[PDB]
Amino acid sequence: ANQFNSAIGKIQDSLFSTASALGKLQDVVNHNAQALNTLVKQLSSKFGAISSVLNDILSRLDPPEAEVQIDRLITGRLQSLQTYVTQQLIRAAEIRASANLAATKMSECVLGQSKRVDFCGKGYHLMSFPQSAPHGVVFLHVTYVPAQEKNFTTAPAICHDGKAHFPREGVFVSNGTHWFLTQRNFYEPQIITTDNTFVSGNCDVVIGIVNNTVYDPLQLELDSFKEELDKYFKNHTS
Amino acid sequence: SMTKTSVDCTMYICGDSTECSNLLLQYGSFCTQLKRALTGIAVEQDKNTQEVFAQVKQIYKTPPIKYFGGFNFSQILPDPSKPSKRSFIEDLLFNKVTLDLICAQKFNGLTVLPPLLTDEMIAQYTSALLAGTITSGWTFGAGAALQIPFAMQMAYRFNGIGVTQNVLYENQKLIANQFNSAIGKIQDSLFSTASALGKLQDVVNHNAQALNTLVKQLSSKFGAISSVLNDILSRLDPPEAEVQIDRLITGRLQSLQTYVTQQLIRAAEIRASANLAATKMSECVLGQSKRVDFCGKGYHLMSFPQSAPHGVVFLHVTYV
Amino acid sequence: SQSIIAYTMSLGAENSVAYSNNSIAIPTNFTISVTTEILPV
Ligand SMILES: *[C@@H]1O[C@H](CO[C@@H]2O[C@@H](C)[C@@H](O)[C@@H](O)[C@@H]2O)[C@@H](O[C@@H]2O[C@H](CO)[C@@H](O)[C@H](O)[C@H]2NC(C)=O)[C@H](O)[C@H]1NC(C)=O
Ligand SMILES: *[C@@H]1O[C@H](CO)[C@@H](O[C@@H]2O[C@H](CO)[C@@H](O)[C@H](O)[C@H]2NC(C)=O)[C@H](O)[C@H]1NC(C)=O
Ligand SMILES: *[C@@H]1O[C@H](CO)[C@@H](O[C@@H]2O[C@H](CO)[C@@H](O)[C@H](O)[C@H]2NC(C)=O)[C@H](O)[C@H]1NC(C)=O
Ligand SMILES: *[C@@H]1O[C@H](CO)[C@@H](O[C@@H]2O[C@H](CO)[C@@H](O)[C@H](O)[C@H]2NC(C)=O)[C@H](O)[C@H]1NC(C)=O
Ligand SMILES: *[C@@H]1O[C@H](CO)[C@@H](O)[C@H](O)[C@H]1NC(C)=O
Ligand SMILES: *[C@@H]1O[C@H](CO)[C@@H](O)[C@H](O)[C@H]1NC(C)=O
Repeated sequence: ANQFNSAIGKIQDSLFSTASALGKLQDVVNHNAQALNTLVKQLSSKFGAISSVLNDILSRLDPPEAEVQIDRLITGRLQSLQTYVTQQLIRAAEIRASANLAATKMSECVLGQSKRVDFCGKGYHLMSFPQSAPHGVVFLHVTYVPAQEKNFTTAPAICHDGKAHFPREGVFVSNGTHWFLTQRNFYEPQIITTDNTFVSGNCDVVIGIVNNTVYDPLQLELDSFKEELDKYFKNHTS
Repeated sequence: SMTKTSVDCTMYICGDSTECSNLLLQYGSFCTQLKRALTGIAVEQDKNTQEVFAQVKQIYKTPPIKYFGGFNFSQILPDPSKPSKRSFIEDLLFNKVTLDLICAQKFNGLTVLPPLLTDEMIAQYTSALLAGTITSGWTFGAGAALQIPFAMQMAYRFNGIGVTQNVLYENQKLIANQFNSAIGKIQDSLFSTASALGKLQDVVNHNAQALNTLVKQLSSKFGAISSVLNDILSRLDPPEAEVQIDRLITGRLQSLQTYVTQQLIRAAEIRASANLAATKMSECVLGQSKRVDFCGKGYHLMSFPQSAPHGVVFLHVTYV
Repeated sequence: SQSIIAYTMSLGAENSVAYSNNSIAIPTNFTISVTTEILPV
């Protein structure tokens, strides 16, 4: 909880200080404004006519002579409009791709937990939270990152009684003297036992199999119970 | 990625002609737009490469001893006895896919910008991804790289596809031999069976065709007396010359606009392809994918990247 | 005094994973990381 609170408190700084992203939304706004400005600035080009103002041409010429200038202006402005609309269509295709990606991220990072690597942030995705931004969305991805790794000796299998034992879920580790079974993403060593291992074949197949003791809880419990039974017997029989 | 190009309107349309440039000023900011679009395309190409390949925090190296449980990675590991430490497969790819027409294009305002990452840096990135994925598994993609023996990593992956790891440990030599046979057949089936590897060549061919057509449209009169600006300027007074100059300006403006629009559409397609390649690098190379047919046909075990001219090659190792 | 300099790109730090026949690195801690992804809609 404390680590999450620290990270969510650093978000309010790193969102606007480290930059990186948040330039995509501003870039969208700037591209739209640039397109509109260029479209309305193309109205000042004569395109070969005597003037760029329709009222001027209409006032300074008879219709037969005016149509030539009017047609030059029509051709230029038609071209400008066509260019604007084509660029808008290409940009809208790009934005639709981005919005489809954002919808998939909302479905798979916010509404669930994702196993896809780096889809919902760097690390093992825990959850995600949405925030709305001008013309877009922001995903706060909460992920799990392993921190303090340590060396261990490891074996693929353990040989105990001429049988090979494999971890049910985990790895065999050794600090140098003893062998434990640990989960692969967090060092929580446990005694190797018939409960957390399964037997498959003999020890002559696996390359790298090591000798160690696999403890049977049934046998140990039976021996401990038989010790108490022997004490209870000797209480009155002997 | 695809080739970054830069076009000079004044040189392409009114090459070193002052009268034509003064007439071209009357069409507004069409060339500011064309230049801006091309610059966006080029910056996007560099972005595409960066997103696909710069996916490793560090440049991981394999240890000097190249034993990985019996597996033959030599044909995909870097070759230090070379100027660029490209692998065997990477060098085969770069030799098969190969990038006067070029001089003539360069002679009228049409230049080609070099990519920001050289082939040596792309090869370095691919080598770092390979070393990370074979010396640490999928741990380097989610934090610091944690070393693990390759057989035990393969047992992890067998567990990930639903097979118990004793099946790998008791068939380790057979699995290694099958992998070595398949990775040895890759060097033939990559250039003999064809199928793909035509996409990169198609990209190169489309770019070259676009540039050739753009520079060949300079020979069209578009209704003028001649297609050479110097000829028109030498054979006519200015008042009579402006008509031919304007016909040529209109035709060449149209050709440039068509080139830039086609480039924008193609760059959109290539950006989609590069986003797909980046997702494949994240989910097939940096981890093990449960998505069906995303990382090859079969139950995905692992994947290995190789760099190719203007693209990437994924060797998907799957269980069938 | 500051000045404009040119250089070759560094692709990142140089790391050699201590791969061995029987060595494994296991994490003993963890970090909760909240990252941000901005997407135009
Ligand atoms: C793993 O153990 C086997 C079997 O040895 C038995 O179990 C041991 C735990 C210990 O209690 C031994 O005294 C037991 O005999 C080892 O195989 C033995 O290898 C030695 C040396 O080559 C040989 O003289 C014995 O005859 C072998 N015993 C059998 C039953 O084949 C094996 O070497 C041990 N593995 C490792 C990696 O040391
Ligand atoms: C890991 O173990 C393998 C064998 O299981 C070692 O490979 C052998 O190395 C020795 C010298 O160290 C050579 O004489 C053998 O020919 C090698 N065998 C094979 C099959 O290649 C390997 O050196 C060990 N160490 C590391 C760091 O991988
Ligand atoms: C790993 O692969 C390489 C190449 O695929 C093998 O090297 C070949 O070895 C044979 C047998 O000596 C030679 O005839 C070939 O010329 C070698 N090829 C090359 C390209 O050098 C290598 O033997 C394999 N390693 C193992 C341990 O099997
Ligand atoms: C796991 O990591 C956490 C986070 O770094 C460690 O908690 C820190 O412990 C130090 C030493 O007591 C304190 O000064 C810090 O304030 C703690 N941080 C937080 C956020 O509480 C923790 O000790 C680590 N666990 C182990 C076993 O090493
Ligand atoms: C694991 O061992 C290698 C070899 O000594 C060492 O370089 C590396 O730092 C170790 N890793 C940790 C986390 O201690
Ligand atoms: C390995 O861990 C066990 C469990 O605490 C301990 O008894 C043993 O001494 C440890 N070995 C070393 C070398 O620290």
